[PDB]
Amino acid sequence: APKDNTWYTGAKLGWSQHENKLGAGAFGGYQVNPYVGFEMGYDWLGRMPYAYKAQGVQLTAKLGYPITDDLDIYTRLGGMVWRADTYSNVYGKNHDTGVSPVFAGGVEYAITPEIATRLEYQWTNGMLSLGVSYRFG
Ligand SMILES: CCCCCCCCOCCOCCOCCOCCO
Ligand SMILES: CCCCCCCCOCCOCCOCCOCCO
Ligand SMILES: CCCCCCCCOCCOCCOCCOCCO
Ligand SMILES: CCCCCCCCOCCOCCOCCOCCO
Ligand SMILES: CCCCCCCCOCCOCCOCCOCCO
Ligand SMILES: CCCCCCCCOCCOCCOCCOCCO
Repeated sequence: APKDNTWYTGAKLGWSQHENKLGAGAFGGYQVNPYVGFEMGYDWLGRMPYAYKAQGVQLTAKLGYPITDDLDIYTRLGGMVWRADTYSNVYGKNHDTGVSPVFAGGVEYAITPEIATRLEYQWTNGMLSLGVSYRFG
């Protein structure tokens, strides 16, 4: 994990489920100790051919543990404010907003002290994503 009392920022590519949606996101966080950090994220998803767009902003606690010196397993839990925009040909544009709990599980690999990648599955009550972050130290 990032050094205690330090910040990080990252970006991701995401995918959820015919129907496939792809998009991207950004996140920023503050690490307290090797097991606990907090993060704020923004992600969007768009429907791929053969406007359905969704966006969400979230704030979560991130709890993790080192599987190895370089690999952490982690979970995130918190809330998300979302917006989904639609485009119909009959009814024009539309959108709905909501608030929901949000969860995630993932693995993060510290490539260098400054750079880490992550692989995550996020769900609510899913979206797979790959990302990279920069640790300010
Ligand atoms: C931005 C995409 C990131 C996706 C990479 C995650 C891939 C890593 O492996 C995770 C496990 O593989 C899961 C497979 O996808 C679900 C399969 O079934 C879907 C069709 O019904
Ligand atoms: C939610 C946006 C989608 C995420 C896009 C991925 C972009 C990843 O971040 C790129 C790396 O960060 C930028 C670096 O700072 C230097 C840029 O040049 C300076 C200003 O002109
Ligand atoms: C549900 C998650 C809520 C999000 C948590 C917000 C976390 C709050 O901010 C963390 C960043 O603020 C930094 C702390 O102050 C510095 C502490 O003194 C340093 C040495 O112990
Ligand atoms: C999804 C997996 C992530 C689950 C998060 C784990 C929660 C983090 O805190 C666990 C408690 O921290 C204690 C661990 O360090 C100590 C162990 O014993 C010492 C060496 O043998
Ligand atoms: C507790 C559930 C709510 C989650 C808190 C998130 C609160 C954050 O602010 C939400 C309002 O801000 C609007 C977001 O759109 C802009 C985001 O940043 C742009 C892309 O990088
Ligand atoms: C103590 C280690 C940290 C692990 C705690 C993380 C807690 C994670 O679980 C939260 C509960 O998960 C929510 C699941 O319910 C919704 C599932 O999807 C709807 C059916 O397909």
